[PDB]
Amino acid sequence: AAAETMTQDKMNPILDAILESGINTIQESVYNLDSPLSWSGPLTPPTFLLSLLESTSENATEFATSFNNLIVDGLAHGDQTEVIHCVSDFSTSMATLVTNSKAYAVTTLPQEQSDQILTLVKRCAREAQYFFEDLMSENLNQVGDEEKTDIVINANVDMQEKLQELSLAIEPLLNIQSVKSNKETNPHSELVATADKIVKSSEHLRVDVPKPLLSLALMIIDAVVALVKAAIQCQNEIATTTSIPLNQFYLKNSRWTEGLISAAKAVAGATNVLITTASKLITSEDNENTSPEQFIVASKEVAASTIQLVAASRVKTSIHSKAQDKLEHCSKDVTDACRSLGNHVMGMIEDDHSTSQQQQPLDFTSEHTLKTAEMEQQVEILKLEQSLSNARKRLGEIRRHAYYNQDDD
Amino acid sequence: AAAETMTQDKMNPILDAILESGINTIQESVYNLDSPLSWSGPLTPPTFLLSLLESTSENATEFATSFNNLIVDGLAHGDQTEVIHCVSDFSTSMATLVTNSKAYAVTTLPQEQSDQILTLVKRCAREAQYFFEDLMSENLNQVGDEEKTDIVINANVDMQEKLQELSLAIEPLLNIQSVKSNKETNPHSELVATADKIVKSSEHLRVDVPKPLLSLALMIIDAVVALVKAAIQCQNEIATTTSIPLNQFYLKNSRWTEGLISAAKAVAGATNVLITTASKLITSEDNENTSPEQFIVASKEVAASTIQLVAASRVKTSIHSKAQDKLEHCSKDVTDACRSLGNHVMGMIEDDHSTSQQQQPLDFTSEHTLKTAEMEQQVEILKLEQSLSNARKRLGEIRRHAYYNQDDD
Repeated sequence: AAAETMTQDKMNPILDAILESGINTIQESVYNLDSPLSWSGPLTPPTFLLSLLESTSENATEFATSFNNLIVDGLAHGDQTEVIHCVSDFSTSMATLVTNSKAYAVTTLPQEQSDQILTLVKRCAREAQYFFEDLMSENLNQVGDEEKTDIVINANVDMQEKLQELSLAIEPLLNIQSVKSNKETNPHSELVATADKIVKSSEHLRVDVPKPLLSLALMIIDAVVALVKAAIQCQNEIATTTSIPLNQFYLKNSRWTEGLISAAKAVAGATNVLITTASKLITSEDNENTSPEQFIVASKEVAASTIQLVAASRVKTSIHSKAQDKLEHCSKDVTDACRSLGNHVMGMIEDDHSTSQQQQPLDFTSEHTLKTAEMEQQVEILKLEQSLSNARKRLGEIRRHAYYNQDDD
Repeated sequence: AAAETMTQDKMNPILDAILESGINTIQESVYNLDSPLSWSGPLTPPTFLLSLLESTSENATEFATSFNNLIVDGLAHGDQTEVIHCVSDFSTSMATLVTNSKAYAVTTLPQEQSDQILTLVKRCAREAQYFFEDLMSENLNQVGDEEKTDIVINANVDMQEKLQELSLAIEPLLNIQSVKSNKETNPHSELVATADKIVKSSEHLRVDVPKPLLSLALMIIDAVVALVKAAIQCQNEIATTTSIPLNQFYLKNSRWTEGLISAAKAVAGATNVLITTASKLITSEDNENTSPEQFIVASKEVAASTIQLVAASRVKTSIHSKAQDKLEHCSKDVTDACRSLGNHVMGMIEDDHSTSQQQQPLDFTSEHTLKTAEMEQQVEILKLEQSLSNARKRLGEIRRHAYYNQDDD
């Protein structure tokens, strides 16, 4: 029909521009990738990264779905706000996957295996560029009217093959510990239980005369429980935003579900090592033991795992939630508290080690000695990046080999 | 106006969705920022980062200009492709600034000074959110018709105050090699001269019988000159895209200009240290003295500086240039060659050091000892990240204290 064609023709250029802005939104992340100015990125876990592969597939299917609805309504006649949201969410989630999976691959795997994964992430990123590019309007303009949906579904299935082959490249990485605890128990109840696990452990921790360092630890713990009580309310607001029971929701999203439980168990476990450390700072009043670095480690471990809990709690909400806002603000309370505790103990260390951490002047009159001195210096920043990328995987094996005994312990 | 009113019910909501997709394009980078998982990254110079501050200001002024033109053509009736490009370019360049300036601050500065810069990058990012937020058309439904341009220009000037105060936070970081003077000599002629500096130095090296390790270095140098000759065509593609003379172009963009010259001098200087290492041929046929790590440093230094030259060559374009494509592809030739030379020399080292780089099993049958062994591990990845963040600035002070002499010599 006429108006269906004429209003579509006016909005086809803008749809081309939005799509090309989509390609650019991805392409700016690929420029970023192949620039090694980007360096040592996220210690992102595979459990989360599978929920990105899944939510990518869902958003790609939502982009296909909303494109099919817009094909039936005439490719730019109908209201694009849904497609522009779905493009913008698929493009932002794909661009977040492409970012994250490079960071993850390069920081975790041996040479051939890292090289192998990146090659396929690139093919997936290019195939997503082909998803917008094999449409635009230029490539589509002559193709039969419904038949465009076969380009959509073939581009979908080939992308989904690359996502499945990418999935089959990440699935072999999963940890064995979940095998003995496949259960219907749900993360909501684990958070509700986590509150009591902490509170029953910390009932001990309200003596009649406090100490400076201890009080900061209580400010953390008290903020962490407030954060967990926010996290209890987060899912409950999702259960009212969604139109279906918690069981009918949880029974599909298994890869997100395991991410949220592993996050809840990381906050429980993290806080338990904080509480287990703070116990030394109350169960003796006398200075029988000290361990400042252990606090800096442990405070950074609560600070890192609490950020994973927000991120793992984020993926399923649009932002306007007061439970999200309260969780985020409470995470700033935890962040600032860990920063304060950090600054305090760093202060106690550097009170002495201002003697140790000194430097000497660097000027020279003879040019040969400058052109040499930088070529001395660039070799030290090699040995002390290899050492860090070498020892950071020995942890990833202590994460596995002993923990398969920890399943039975 | 009439057509402005008739389009409002459909076309304001989509413009709101595009703007909110703009806020989200930024907000995804701020969620990224305040997730420390998006960790220590780009070593990028202030010279480049000022061209981002400038091109942000120009794109912000182009978002102002194109929205002012749209305010005259009818607030959502007119062809939005220009505004949607300018929003998409301001949003991608701002999001790239917010990313890069966090990376730069945390990698370079002391505690107070890094804390200080990030605080203001956040205020600038929020003020940009307030800019699109103030254009979320609920605000423009109550402000007087032309008077919206005062919200635009006040939001602009306050952002520009934050960008100027941010600029004044980065300008104190600049260096003597251009702080002494700007000149009329231009980068085009420095590239043209760079070709001859390299070719006249490398006329020596080509001899009747080659060697394996040397041939790879000639593949680099030959690719690097091809890359520099591509870079000569890059500016002609800019200068023919523009209507104005090279002098009328160069006399404005001084911060970009110094970025491109310092990049060209980095590719000349990088290649000259590679050619100086191949000039270890000059003394002898026999191995008088050599070392491998010098090549790994130097090949990574050509590989890093050549990526800066492409990036510094991107900013003033659109992607469809054959000179851009040729430069990028040639940079892949250089990248792959450096990777090949890397792999070769790494191979020569590990042929021996397979003796050194060995590991032992990590399993345990006592939970206390596992829970301890991971807490032994987490402190080593502290000592060997402080050491790296400590020594990486003892280089950055050699960029000045001795280098002011070499900048004059």
